[PDB]
Amino acid sequence: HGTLKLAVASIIGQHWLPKVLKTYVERYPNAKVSLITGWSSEMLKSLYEDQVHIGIIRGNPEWKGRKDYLMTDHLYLVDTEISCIDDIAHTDRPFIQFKSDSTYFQEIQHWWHQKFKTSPKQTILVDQIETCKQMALHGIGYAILPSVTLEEEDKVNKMPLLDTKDHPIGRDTWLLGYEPAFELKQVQAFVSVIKDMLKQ
Amino acid sequence: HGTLKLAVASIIGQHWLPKVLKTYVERYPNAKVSLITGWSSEMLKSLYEDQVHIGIIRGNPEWKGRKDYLMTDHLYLVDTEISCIDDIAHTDRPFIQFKSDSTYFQEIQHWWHQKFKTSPKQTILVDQIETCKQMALHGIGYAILPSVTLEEEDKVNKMPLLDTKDHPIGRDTWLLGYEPAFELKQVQAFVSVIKDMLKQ
Repeated sequence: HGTLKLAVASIIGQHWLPKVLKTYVERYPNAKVSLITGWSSEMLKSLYEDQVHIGIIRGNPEWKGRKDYLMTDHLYLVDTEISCIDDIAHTDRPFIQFKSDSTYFQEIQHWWHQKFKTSPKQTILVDQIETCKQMALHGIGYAILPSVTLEEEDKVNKMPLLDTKDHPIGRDTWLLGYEPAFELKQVQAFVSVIKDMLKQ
Repeated sequence: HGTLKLAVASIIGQHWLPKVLKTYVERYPNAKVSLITGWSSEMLKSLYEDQVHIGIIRGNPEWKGRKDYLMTDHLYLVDTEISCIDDIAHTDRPFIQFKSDSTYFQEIQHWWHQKFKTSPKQTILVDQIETCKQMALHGIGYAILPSVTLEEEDKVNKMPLLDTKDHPIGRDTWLLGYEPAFELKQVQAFVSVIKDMLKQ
């Protein structure tokens, strides 16, 4: 029962993985866990280069190994004052806007263009989603966040992002590895903890 | 006015920078900000390669431009169960350790060797500090965090780390940047806002 090496997308590492690691540690005391985090592209690279056993990756990664769908969450435009999502096309509050090399940024641009037929205000550009949340909780402006980072208790208005046909805009999260990893007892225990937690 | 390109150490970007940025947007509407985060070394290296105007770096960075001391925070051990820091030399409760290329990790090994005359049991190694905090908040184990990441709303016991000679153990945060950037106007209004902030 050796060391489990994980490469996990940042918002997952922050918001979803802790509860999984709690159960993993509860069932397997003193099992060693090594965790790196970051952009999805970076964690995929790490997994591709044999540096970890398992990647948890968002988006739609192409992968010639084992790939398990985990979950989907949906985008919300959050703000402290604005209550109605149509006002966002006129307000003077800045668009705090996450941007990495994933498709998250492009897809919000596409939604904005289609819904409002205008372009959004490239004022504040941030390279990590959690800083967007924080900056938005502090009233600086509004933000578009995946619901995996939101809680009901968050003092901020929650406005569903819907496409032109009123369908919530989603993002997927996958678990990825090559066959040798899945033969390891600690990888298998971790996967088993995950596929337990998904039914909750 | 011009667009301010910041590089901030991750924990600063999340915990300290949002209030600094709120005031800066409050006094300067339509002023654009662009923010990359990460390890101090990575933001130092980016500042050196002219990608940003201003770096907010942690530790003791060597720098041959302008270096403004900013603040000092102190290391706290946190756990949901453990209330006395001497308990940890004897607990099967796991140790959640942040580790990067900065001195942070070896600083803590040194304090531990010098206080408990033993080595800490490495079970959980993670590569970003906020992930340590969350995993500590989730009761998984104890962590050692800088106070800038802590709040009283954080439902964990917080225990100050003191060296062999009764003294709290600190890390500093600086503000670096080459002379030209400080000529630029938005940099001056941001350096300003910071220093007028710090006056409580």
